[PDB]
Amino acid sequence: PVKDREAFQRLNFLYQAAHCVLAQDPENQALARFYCYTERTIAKRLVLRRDPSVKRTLCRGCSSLLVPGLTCTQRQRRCRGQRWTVQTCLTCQRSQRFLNDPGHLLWGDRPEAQLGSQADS
Amino acid sequence: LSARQRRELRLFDIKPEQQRYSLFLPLHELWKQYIRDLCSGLKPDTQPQMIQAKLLKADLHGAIISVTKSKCPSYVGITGILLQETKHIFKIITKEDRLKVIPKLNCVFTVETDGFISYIYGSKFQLRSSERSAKKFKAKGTIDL
Amino acid sequence: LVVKTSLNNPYIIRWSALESEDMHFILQTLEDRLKAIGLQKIEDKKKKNPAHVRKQLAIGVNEVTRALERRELLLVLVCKSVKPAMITSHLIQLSLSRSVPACQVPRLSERIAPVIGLKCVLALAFKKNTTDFVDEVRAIIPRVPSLSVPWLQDRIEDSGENLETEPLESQDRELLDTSFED
RNA sequence: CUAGGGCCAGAGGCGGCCCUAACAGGGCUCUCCCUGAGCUUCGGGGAGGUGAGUUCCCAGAGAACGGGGCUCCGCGCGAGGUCAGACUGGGCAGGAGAUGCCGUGGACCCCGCCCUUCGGGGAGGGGCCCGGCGGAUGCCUCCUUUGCCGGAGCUUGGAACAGACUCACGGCCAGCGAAGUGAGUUCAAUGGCUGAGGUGAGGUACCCCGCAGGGGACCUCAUAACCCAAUUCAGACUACUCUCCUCCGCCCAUU
RNA sequence: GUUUCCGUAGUGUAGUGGUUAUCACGUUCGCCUAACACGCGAAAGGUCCCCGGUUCGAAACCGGGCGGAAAC
Ligand SMILES: [Zn+2]
Repeated sequence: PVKDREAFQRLNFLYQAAHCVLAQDPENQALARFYCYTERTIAKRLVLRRDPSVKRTLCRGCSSLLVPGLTCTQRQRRCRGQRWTVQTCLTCQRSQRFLNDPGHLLWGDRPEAQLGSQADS
Repeated sequence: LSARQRRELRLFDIKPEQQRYSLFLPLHELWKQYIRDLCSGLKPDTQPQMIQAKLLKADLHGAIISVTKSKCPSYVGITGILLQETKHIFKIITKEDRLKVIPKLNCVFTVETDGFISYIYGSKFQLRSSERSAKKFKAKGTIDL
Repeated sequence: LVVKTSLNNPYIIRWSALESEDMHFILQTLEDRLKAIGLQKIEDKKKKNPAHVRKQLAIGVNEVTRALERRELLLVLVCKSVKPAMITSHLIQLSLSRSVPACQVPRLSERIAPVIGLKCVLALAFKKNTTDFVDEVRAIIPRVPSLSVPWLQDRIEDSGENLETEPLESQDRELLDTSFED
């Protein structure tokens, strides 16, 4: 994390720059796609382990980081057993499965909330 | 995965060309606070060799440029901030709405910081700028301009 | 020592203010209006043997998510009964364009049961364009607190950025999970 | 000494096709991946078969399989009530989505037409998944639950009918010291000079043809860079501009 | 003409059958001595010859371009 510390600033800058385009003018999303495509490529070559909370919004088909949150369809339904929150865009038509349930809040606090109590300085 | 990401293109359209270029200033304002958060020392005497070395791998998206030298006389003197950045071209948008494409073939760009001015010779800086931050910027040749 | 530096950015988009003195009696005001006008909602569904049915009461999660898309001025009421509800309720915060996302955390689960209705509804909303239902509820909308979103722009040409790098340690999960593969 | 050949084990042979004894050759074409300033029906680069093996740490049910974590389900097994539909009575499921509908999505099951009569190829339907739109009843008729067995899902991650790479798709056997290469040197010859042309710019007090135009004559200048034969030839790859042909991009200016 | 091998702090060289850059010499400092040669610890010092490509990540694997070296 000496030389790799510089690399963290170059990833969240292009992530935030795609939000500034869509905050001022929506329905023209070519800047939000390229800023996410450059963000994924730097993390692909310079290997970094990003959080699954942000990465589940990037919509790993090609690139859309903010587009399914305000334009596309994200709903709840029950396919076979437990209910699933299906995140599907309108460009590559790929889906991401995420189950929402009170029986597995202990496992729902396992990837994200366990690092909030164990990652010490 | 190759043609499926390239169905229409990731290219612009006709309607985002007229998005009132002064509204692209918070993209430049985001970049302006980004450089102050990168080195965090500017004023008294803080290593001008370090400033030109950290901008080698820095993502310069949304930065002001002005062509002071180019092999074409028509390319020299175009000001504006950039939006895309491809292999050996990068698309800029200028004053009152019109976009222009200037290639990175043999030219230099002038980037104005708060208290610094850095020239970027566009003949060595190419080859998919996401990979520019990764690796392989070595010492080769001169830039005869 | 196995320490992996992980860029972890859950930038906390906070909800409205937790004014328990203010957000308690306005829910009792909603019970005074939904009962005095009429309770013919269950009488048309069950048909225990039509003007109250004409409302577009967005009942459920997926009727609220389709409501805020096109062009609708409405009010959003979200409770917190699920602990991983931030996956679901992120659309309430992020779709702030023309609505007010009210979030009654401790009491809204106890507001469906006394009303003659159905089981525990998570997301409650209603479309009331070009129809005067209750003029007093429309006065509570500037009275409930709004939430600012620094995720996109927060309405001012001034960005909010941070550097949240949480280094993941393998020795912490070695004592919790105790999983070994050789 | 015809290697358009034989021998031992094999029986497998690199998408298909075509040209060549010049098969780490070229061309046509299909699919996929990587990638580029011609939205892209585009240019460039790489990979296609089968079998075996490998694929960091962490997270994750799982990175070969199985076991083990937890939920859901009953052509299975066991117990209790038997008070086995009463005013459709009883119980379960349901906005935390029941029911219904849509589809050039499936490498899923079945009916099944035609090419065919080995794997199979395409049109169409049902069931089961996938995804989308739209929101209220639906299920069973002695009943309910635990345990066991089977089936399905599982917020990870660069990746989970995978992809990438390595290895293997045979082994082995055949030469002549005799003069002199449209350059033939080997302590390693040879792309020379001058003058006149060609083509590519520029000019005319010059001539002819008479359509303002064109041709001829004369004068000035560019003709290179990369590089060197050593037995020879075909092909691939790489280093190139005095030049010509094809395909375009960017920006300036004009209408 | 012919064949194989090599390029790694300043030199000589390992290493890796792909995710970390180091051992010996020398320098600096430290240990030690009235001040020392040895022993010993530690630090400064990286275009891992160059580009492309494969892969999640090439000092490495592959392809090309040079370079260097061993001998008839
Ligand atoms: Zn998409």
